[PDB]
Parts: sequence; C-alpha cells; structure tokens
Amino acid sequence: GSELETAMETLINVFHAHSGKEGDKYKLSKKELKDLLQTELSSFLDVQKDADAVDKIMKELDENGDGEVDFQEFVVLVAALTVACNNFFWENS
Amino acid sequence: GSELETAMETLINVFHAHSGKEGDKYKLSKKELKDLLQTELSSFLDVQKDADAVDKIMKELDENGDGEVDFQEFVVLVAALTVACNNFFWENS
Amino acid sequence: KKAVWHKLLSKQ
Amino acid sequence: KKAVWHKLLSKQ
Ligand SMILES: [Ca+2]
Ligand SMILES: [Ca+2]
Ligand SMILES: [Ca+2]
Ligand SMILES: [Ca+2]
Repeated sequence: GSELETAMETLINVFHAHSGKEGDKYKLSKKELKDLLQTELSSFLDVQKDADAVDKIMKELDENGDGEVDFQEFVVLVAALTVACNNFFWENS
Repeated sequence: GSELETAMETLINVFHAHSGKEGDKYKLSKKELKDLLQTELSSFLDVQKDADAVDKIMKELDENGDGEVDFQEFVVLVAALTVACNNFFWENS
Repeated sequence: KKAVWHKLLSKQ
Repeated sequence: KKAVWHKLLSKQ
C-alpha cells in the first residue's frame, strides 16, 4: 500500500507547522505541545482536562531537563498512548 | 489540520493487513517485518540489502526474546530511523 | 518511566 | 540500546 508514505507526510507537515506558531521554527514548548494534541488527536491524547498529565508527562518527558520537547521525544511517548488507549477501547467500560 | 487523523489510519491499516499475510492475525515475525518495510518505506528503512541490520535489530528489537515483534516495539525503533535518517539527508554526502 | 506510566494509565 | 544504535548508524 501507499498508506505509510502518506503517514510520514502527515506527521511531519503538522509537526513543524504549529510547532513554529509562536515558539522556535522547529522546537516544542509546553504550550506548543498541548495545542498540537488538542488540535487533531482529541479524545486520543489528553492534556487540557487532565492537568496532572501535562506537568508530570511534559516535565518528565523532557527527561533531559529541557522545558522544550524534541520531535523524537514526542513521537515515542505520544504514540505509546495512541495505540495503547485504542486497544482498551470501550471494552474496558 | 486533519493530517494526524489520517496518519493513525495509515499506520494501523497497513500494520495488520500484511502482518497477518502468513503469520498470526496480529503478531509480526522476522519474515513479516522485513516485507512490510521493503514494501512502502523503501530507501527509508533498510533490511534486505543490509543483512547485519536485520539479525542485529530484529533479534535485539525483540528485546524480550520473542522472535516475533509487537506493534509497540516496531513503531518506536522503526520510527526512530525514519525521522533520524531524513534529518541527515544528502547534506551528509 | 514504567513506574510513572502506571500512574497516567491508572489515573488517566 | 544507545551503544548498539551507534553500530547501525555507523555501519549502516
Ligand atoms: Ca516552537
Ligand atoms: Ca527535550
Ligand atoms: Ca501475524
Ligand atoms: Ca516482541
């Protein structure tokens, strides 16, 4: 299929587009990170309604002590909750 | 944007489609893993021309000692080389 | 990482 | 992981 070819195109075009809305051309900040997820990955990744999730994940996801998140750190932890949460589905209701 | 919404759709539809071509409905094997990457992520992820890369990565990527790779293990290591290799680009020539 | 991972999924 | 990572990128 040609699905994966488009997958990479979607991830990076949106990554650098909003990541440089007010911060740096290609570096994320706590404020850029939470807006990018509430934008298209709604109900999948949470950050606005769960405040504990934002400070605990973002501050520790910058495991290097960078109040800014790199693209590599964002894809690993955010993609983990992406497929993991989907598996539980409503079946966990 | 609606790019990320499609991104997840592309990754999973192709993940489970070829992953169950000859192995199990949703588990990867060394043979399913190398065919899935040479299929659409050509020139991005390598496995066929680089034999050392297949046995060393696949056997150690199954860090749990499972000659089969789970979806979570495949997205983390394969996506690393995906954005990493792109950054070097031809500029490393 | 794994220890805190339980908190997010458990607390969610 | 990081130690072997250099081998793949170095050997590539
Ligand atoms: Ca920025
Ligand atoms: Ca960082
Ligand atoms: Ca299978
Ligand atoms: Ca495995």
